[PDB]
Amino acid sequence: MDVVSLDKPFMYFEEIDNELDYEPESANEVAKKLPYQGQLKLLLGELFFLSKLQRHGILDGATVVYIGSAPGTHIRYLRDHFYNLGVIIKWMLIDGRHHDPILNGLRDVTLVTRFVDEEYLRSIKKQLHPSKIILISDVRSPSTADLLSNYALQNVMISILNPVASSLKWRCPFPAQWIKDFYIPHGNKMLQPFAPSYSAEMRLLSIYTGENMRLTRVTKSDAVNYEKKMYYLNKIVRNKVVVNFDYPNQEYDYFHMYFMLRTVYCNKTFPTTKAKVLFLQQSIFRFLNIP
Ligand SMILES: Nc1ncnc2c1ncn2[C@@H]1O[C@H](CSCC[C@H](N)C(=O)O)[C@@H](O)[C@H]1O
Ligand SMILES: C[n+]1cn([C@@H]2O[C@H](CO)[C@@H](O)[C@H]2O)c2nc(N)[nH]c(=O)c21
Repeated sequence: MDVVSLDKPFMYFEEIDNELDYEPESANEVAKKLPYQGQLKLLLGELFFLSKLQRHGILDGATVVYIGSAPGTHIRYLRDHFYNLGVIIKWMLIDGRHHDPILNGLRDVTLVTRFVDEEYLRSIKKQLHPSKIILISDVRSPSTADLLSNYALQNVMISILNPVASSLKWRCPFPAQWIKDFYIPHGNKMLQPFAPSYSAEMRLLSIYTGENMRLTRVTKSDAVNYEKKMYYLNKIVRNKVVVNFDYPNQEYDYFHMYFMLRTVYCNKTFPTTKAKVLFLQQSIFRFLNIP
């Protein structure tokens, strides 16, 4: 068995302290180990992001515009969680594909069947006025050309919608398929437990102050670093059993999940953080139909 003792998990990309040369053979390895693993990955990250905004007092009264929201099964859990806490939020889910019917019939959630473009963003901005906007993007076209187009669209989402905060899908093009340098919003690179086994994807979390929008250039040398840091995390770290983590599941991803869930607010008062987390995890897995 692959045992180890850890203090905390890598919560952000910047904390990864080592790297490994990417082995193309990893692409053939088992990518997922749990049913609806993708919904779980998304739910944990967005719950983490949203609970942070609650902490800063920027969630209440906002309209969450989620682009690339379909099927969006996990979004029903998020909506219920904050709705039950007494937080007032309006949800606007936009995608060209159809959403999970469990999202229907809620006065606080609007479903839109449309593929967004710059022109549409303008029209919704005019209509959402004067509500504060929280942007969540999970759009998917891939090729480096596909990625660049998605990232360009994501920057336009921020420029046109002018959100108070945002969570953006972020995966750096692989160096071997580099095309040209580009810019992304400055923010924290939140790492994702339950991401596919060898995925280099993370979520860019940003909070906007004043009327400023700070961007950061991404170069091919940055791309090499992303590839090696993420490969080390995936090949080595995520395959660790944290034996000093007293929890029903000691695998790294559960240890990491624990640290994200401990930041979530609940109506029910618990005697220990461990108690709250086991409760939240149980609740989450039951909702998604994960054993
Ligand atoms: N311009 C665009 N506007 C809206 N949705 C888009 C888009 N381009 C791609 N997409 C959507 O991006 C989605 C990627 S999969 C998204 C999964 C979703 N976040 C969930 O929680 O289940 C697809 O449904 C796709 O239709
Ligand atoms: C996380 N990952 C997936 N692929 C994908 O796996 C295939 C075989 O190696 C590649 O062709 C690419 O799609 C990666 N490619 C590179 N160069 N680097 C990566 O970190 C990588």
